[PDB]
Amino acid sequence: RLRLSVFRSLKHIYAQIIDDEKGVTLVSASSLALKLKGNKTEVARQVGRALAEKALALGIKQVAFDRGPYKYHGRVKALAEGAREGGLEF
Repeated sequence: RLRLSVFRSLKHIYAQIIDDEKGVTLVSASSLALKLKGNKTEVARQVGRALAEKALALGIKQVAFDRGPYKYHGRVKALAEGAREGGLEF
């Protein structure tokens, strides 16, 4: 039941794939983190694919999306496809 949590401040896109069985953060990917400092939604996918590629490395297939105060915006979108296109299903 790994719970997914995507954070976005302004120009920083992040996704934290935690374990919702035992509070355990396993994977965390970010566009501005790895190196890519261009757009936020443009790479957002590529960020979700690397994330989903990460989380996947653990075997995280389905996730619990409970970002919280995060309205379905662009980032979470392109990022969510990445994460969902890569392997995660939340």
